[PDB]
Amino acid sequence: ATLKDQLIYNLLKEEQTPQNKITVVGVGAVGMACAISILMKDLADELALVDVIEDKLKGEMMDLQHGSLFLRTPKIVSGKDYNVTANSKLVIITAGARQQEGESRLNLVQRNVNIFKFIIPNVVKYSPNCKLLIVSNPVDILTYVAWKISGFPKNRVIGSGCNLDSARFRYLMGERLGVHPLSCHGWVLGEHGDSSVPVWSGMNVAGVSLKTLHPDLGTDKDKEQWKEVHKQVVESAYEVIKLKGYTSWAIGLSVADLAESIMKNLRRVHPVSTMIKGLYGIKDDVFLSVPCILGQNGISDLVKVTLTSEEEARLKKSADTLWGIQKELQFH
Amino acid sequence: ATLKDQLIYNLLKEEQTPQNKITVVGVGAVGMACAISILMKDLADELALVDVIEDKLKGEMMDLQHGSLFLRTPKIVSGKDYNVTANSKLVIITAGARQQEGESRLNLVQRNVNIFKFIIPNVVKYSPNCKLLIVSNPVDILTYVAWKISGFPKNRVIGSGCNLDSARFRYLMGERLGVHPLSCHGWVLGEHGDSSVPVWSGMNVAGVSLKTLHPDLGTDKDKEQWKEVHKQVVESAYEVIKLKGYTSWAIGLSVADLAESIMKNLRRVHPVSTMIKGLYGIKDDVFLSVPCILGQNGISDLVKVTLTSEEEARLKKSADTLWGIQKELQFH
Amino acid sequence: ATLKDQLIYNLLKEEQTPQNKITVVGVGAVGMACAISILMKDLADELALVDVIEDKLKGEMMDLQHGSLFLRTPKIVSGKDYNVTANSKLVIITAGARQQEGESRLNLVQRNVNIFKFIIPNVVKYSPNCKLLIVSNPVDILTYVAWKISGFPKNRVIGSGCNLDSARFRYLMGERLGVHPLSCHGWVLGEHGDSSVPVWSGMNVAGVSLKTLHPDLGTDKDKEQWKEVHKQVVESAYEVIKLKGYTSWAIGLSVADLAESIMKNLRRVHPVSTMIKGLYGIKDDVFLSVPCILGQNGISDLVKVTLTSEEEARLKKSADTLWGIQKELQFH
Amino acid sequence: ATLKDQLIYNLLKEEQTPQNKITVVGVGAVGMACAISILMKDLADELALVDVIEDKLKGEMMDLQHGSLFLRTPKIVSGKDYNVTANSKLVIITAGARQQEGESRLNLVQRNVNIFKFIIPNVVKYSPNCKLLIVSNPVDILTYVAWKISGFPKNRVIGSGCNLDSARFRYLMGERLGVHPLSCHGWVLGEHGDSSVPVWSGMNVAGVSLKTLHPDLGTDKDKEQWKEVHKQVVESAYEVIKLKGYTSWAIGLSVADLAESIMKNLRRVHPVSTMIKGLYGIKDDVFLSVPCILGQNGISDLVKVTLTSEEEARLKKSADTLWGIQKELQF
Ligand SMILES: COc1ncc(-c2ccc3c(Nc4cccc(C(=O)O)c4)c(S(N)(=O)=O)cnc3c2)c(OC)n1
Ligand SMILES: COc1ncc(-c2ccc3c(Nc4cccc(C(=O)O)c4)c(S(N)(=O)=O)cnc3c2)c(OC)n1
Ligand SMILES: COc1ncc(-c2ccc3c(Nc4cccc(C(=O)O)c4)c(S(N)(=O)=O)cnc3c2)c(OC)n1
Ligand SMILES: COc1ncc(-c2ccc3c(Nc4cccc(C(=O)O)c4)c(S(N)(=O)=O)cnc3c2)c(OC)n1
Repeated sequence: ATLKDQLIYNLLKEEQTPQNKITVVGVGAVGMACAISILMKDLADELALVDVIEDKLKGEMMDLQHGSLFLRTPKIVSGKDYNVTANSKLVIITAGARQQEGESRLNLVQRNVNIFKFIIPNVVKYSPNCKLLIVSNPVDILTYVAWKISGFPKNRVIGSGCNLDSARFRYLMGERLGVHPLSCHGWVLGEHGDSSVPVWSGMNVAGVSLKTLHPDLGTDKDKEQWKEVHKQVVESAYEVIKLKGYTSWAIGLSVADLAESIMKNLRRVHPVSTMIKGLYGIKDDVFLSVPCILGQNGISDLVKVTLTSEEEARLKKSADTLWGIQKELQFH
Repeated sequence: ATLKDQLIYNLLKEEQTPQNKITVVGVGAVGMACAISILMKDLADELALVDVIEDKLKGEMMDLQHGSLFLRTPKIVSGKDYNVTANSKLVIITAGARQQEGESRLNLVQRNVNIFKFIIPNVVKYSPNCKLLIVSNPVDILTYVAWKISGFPKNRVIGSGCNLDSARFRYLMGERLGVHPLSCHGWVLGEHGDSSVPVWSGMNVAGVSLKTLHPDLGTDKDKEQWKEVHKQVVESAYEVIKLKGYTSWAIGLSVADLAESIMKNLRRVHPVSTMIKGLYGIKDDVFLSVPCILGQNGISDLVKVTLTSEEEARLKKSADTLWGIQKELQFH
Repeated sequence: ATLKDQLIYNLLKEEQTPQNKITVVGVGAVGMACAISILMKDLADELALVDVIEDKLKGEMMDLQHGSLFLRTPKIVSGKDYNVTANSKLVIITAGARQQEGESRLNLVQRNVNIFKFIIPNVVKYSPNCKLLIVSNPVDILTYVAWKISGFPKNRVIGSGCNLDSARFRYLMGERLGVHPLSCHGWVLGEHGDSSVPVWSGMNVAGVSLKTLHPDLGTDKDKEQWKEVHKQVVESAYEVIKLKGYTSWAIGLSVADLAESIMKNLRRVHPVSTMIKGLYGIKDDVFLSVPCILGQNGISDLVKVTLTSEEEARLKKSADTLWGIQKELQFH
Repeated sequence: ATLKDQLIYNLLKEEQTPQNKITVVGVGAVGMACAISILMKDLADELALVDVIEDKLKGEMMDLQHGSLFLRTPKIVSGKDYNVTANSKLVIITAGARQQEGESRLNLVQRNVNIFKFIIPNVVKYSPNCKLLIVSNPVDILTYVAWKISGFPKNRVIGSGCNLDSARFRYLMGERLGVHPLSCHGWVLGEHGDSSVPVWSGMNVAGVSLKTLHPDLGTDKDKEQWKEVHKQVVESAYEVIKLKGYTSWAIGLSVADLAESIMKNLRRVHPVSTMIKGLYGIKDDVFLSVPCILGQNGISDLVKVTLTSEEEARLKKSADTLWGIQKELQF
């Protein structure tokens, strides 16, 4: 006469093939920041955590599990084996190779490719219809890798791209103008990293172009040196790592926001990393960050931003560089 | 004129006194997990971080700031100087001594005393009307310590106590019964730790006493061994720490929940650590966890839970140990 | 081409199929209150409204649409035709007959049945796998009716039952005690309306039985007349209606809560109207409120509250009243 | 020993002012839509309702209170007496007179003046440091009227103005583009209603300007007739009132949104009605919607939009019009 049976009359066996499942792969600082941000935004009804560090994984699962009372996400699960990711709508990849000391860039990427050779086909094995959000760096290359390896079409392979950079850019713009980042508008596009392009033309508060008001905006002869806002944006992770060891919170919140649009089919515009063969004269299979319309089918549409000859040329060289690295990769 | 000034006409520069300020002291895993939990429950319009480790501190402030666009808490600040804590409604203390192994428990607590000797007066100096929430372990003792130093009335010196213990209990009650923990009710009370008391009489679902349904509940002769549920509660922070190195997420979510009741004046009942001289035949100046009505002035009232003789003894022995340590502390 | 085509490049013209769609039938005060509350708890990616009064339905739909910028439900539709309700996960029925002075209680029910005879098969035509949440009054009878007409299994046909009854009961308990209704616990069960049963035995705060503490709780020799609290609960709708005309807000919030559990698979326990044939010595196909576990499959399990024979007699009496009314109803 | 004696040990009370109190005046559809939206965005620890029908008031207070368990706002109060409003941080005024069939524009705003002479003094009496948010129409004038009667600094007297007009604009712009309104940007400014101004130059998505991409946009010759997006915004309340009797939900959300900025000090930029004597030729004490920075002190700063001479003219004509009415008023 077990106590559960005395208390509760069961009415229904049925399995629970879950309806709004998100999986996070990799439980480091970035991964778990993505996890807590997702849980606290009530975006998913089952969350799956996957890593190879078995004891650390289990710790992070239990710790979240213990906060269940303060959450609205009834099922939290974890494991090294990818069957715990089955039927995910969205799979967020934070996993990668850790940096070796004298290691060439290619080699770092190659070793990420070797890891993705194992992860990605396990992810598609269990969630054939999911969306892949790649966070792992270098993100515009690793999004190409997940694309190639998965074979998913381009709308369901998304890189976190410059989504965060644009966030930092707005924060900083805000703190100059004394106005909330929500009301300060501006776009960092192209390659996530040192070569990202701050589109000055597009910066506005309430539709009032900063570029028109201050024509020297973004340039050398700019006496307010607004390019330092960009320099800050690019330097930002470095300085944060220099200070606290890693970064986590910002990238967590940023990925949670991309998930919001996807999981709730919002059709919001985010600058994320997407295939752009065809656009800006770029002829290579290369992912770059461009404002995209995000929804239940991933990237459904993208926004053709008017770019200058100068800004177009930046994007083209980012692609040249990326391809140069991408064509020395080994997938077999 | 500047760009700022061609774009924005200022009507009044005028001083901000902040209106719902929360300060968090100590930016290790526990402290930051409280800070992210609070940012995401929009409980505060200003969040101040304080620690002595300046690199870590600036790093965390910058990282949170960088996700501002995704938050509705417009000012985040930090510093080693408690002037940044000014006019806080609530001050959460996670700071403490690093354990030294060898160390007697007494000496460990005395070093915490000496830290609080510096911290607590600075806090009250800058936010004389705040509520203090102590999270630092050993929490039932350190809440007494903060009270004796602050000279605040007991209603505004609150230990996080068995709030999380009780959430763990309910999560576990939950996975056994197949019901969300929000709907599983049971209270861990008394000393936060080994000696905590699981009040079986109070364990219910939909107001059905489990103890009346299965009288063996919480006894050696219990066939379903529900006593193991309490054992898992007692040992979770050990099991999680052993597995992932620290604990953070559950405590953060837990402490944000206390902060919600305080900041929004809800007068909900949480089991937190407070002065119980008088209750359950306790004669000494001891804090322990009892269900308390939390609101804008902190603890307004406490619930007189009926305990068995056995439970009342467990609790009294608890206060006797707590007093055995406290009577050996050095304040002046 | 056009502006849209110049701005936005399209990767993908899109299947549709909304993933978390909710339909509200009837756009009176109760329906719109349910709708606004659902929209503000970010529970659905598509909201569909259905009434017979065309101008009203379109005006409300437009009004909601114009707040789209402050919400997160990208698609809001309406129509006379149930084709706007396709692929709903939850269809919430508020529709019913307007009372006519001097009409018997039976003819009122029948007229409601003639409506359901049109509505229910349309709801299943287009959402064969939805859950039905009936709100229309009399709720326990009209739940049975929807159950019969739909042919759905019983787990997927739910009446709002004594859900709000117990909210009001908790609110009142709260005023008396000085404590948020969240921390006061009490269940009103059975037939929604004059014969509902306040289960004194289960009333607690912090898991302390008010009944044990105050043995006369709920009797006529009760010095504190706690019996009045239930009478307040039973009579509140009348009293609000008398003051403002209808009730709307509290019912809407109570419906949004039940959707939250269903749409998010929470498995929280709510006192809702379900089929209790086989309990409390009841052999008739009858629906009454009893505490139920709500999830993505609707009512998966239910709680067996222990009732005193007085309490058990009221449920049995209601089961006879209801059936003697139901056996007279006309459908097939 | 009561039950309460047996169950609750009580501690020495300390006193309690409410910390984030919002008052809403007038509990027709618009008042209550504002009330439920504020309740559901956890913006206050206390909500006060005030009107003149005691029955409707007590009913809406009870019906709300009954859903307390599902909310995080622990005190809801109502009454004809303005002391239920004491210590409000923000007072939202939806009260006013319905224009009657045979009634001029001058007598309407004069009746509203007289009603405001009763309400506003009472509001400042019990809550002298509040921000007033005027929602009542004709709003750009009544905002001016609240200002005059309260004697508040211009920063604490805010009119809802084109905050909803802009949101409707963005919804409609959204429908055409297949993009959510959050990501669609366009601003409606000036006198609320038929004479509002849609700033076509500022319309964008991800910072790509629509007017540069499609120079006819908003002119008549425009083959896609984008001008009708604004015309729709102008005739939306009319079209909805026609269809359901009134407008409530949209305005309610719009107002909560302004309330979120004020109550949480966000310094977000909302097109709201403010005293813009000094800009655009305007040399009169007139309130029109400009984009404004809203925080805890109300309107701290404002954005100087670059306007066409034609857009400038519409504002200036509005300002004349309004002063032409305000000068006949008597306080
Ligand atoms: C043959 O089966 C197979 N199993 C696991 C993996 C594999 C490897 C690394 C992973 C990997 N990272 C990892 C593991 C070990 C060393 C290093 C390093 O710094 O070089 C990096 C992760 S991660 N980043 O922890 O989420 C998650 N999953 C991983 C899975 C694999 O890939 C090469 N192949
Ligand atoms: C009166 O001068 C004075 N100033 C600061 C402190 C003082 C000491 C430790 C603090 C202290 N902790 C502490 C001490 C020693 C080592 C470590 C560590 O993390 O490794 C940490 C903290 S905190 N928040 O835990 O980081 C915060 N504030 C502190 C302040 C003090 O107490 C000794 N006395
Ligand atoms: C088979 O054809 C058919 N079409 C529509 C209806 C029908 C009737 C009332 C509805 C009905 N109520 C209604 C309509 C007209 C009069 C009255 C009254 O009793 O005063 C009540 C609703 S409603 N407003 O959403 O509750 C929604 N849908 C309804 C649909 C129907 O019902 C018998 N049958
Ligand atoms: C001098 O005493 C005095 N008491 C109340 C009022 C007064 C008037 C209208 C109010 C008023 N409007 C109102 C009241 C009665 C009738 C009508 C109508 O046009 O049919 C309009 C409201 S309101 N709009 O309901 O929130 C709220 N409070 C009001 C208060 C007053 O104004 C002249 N003067």
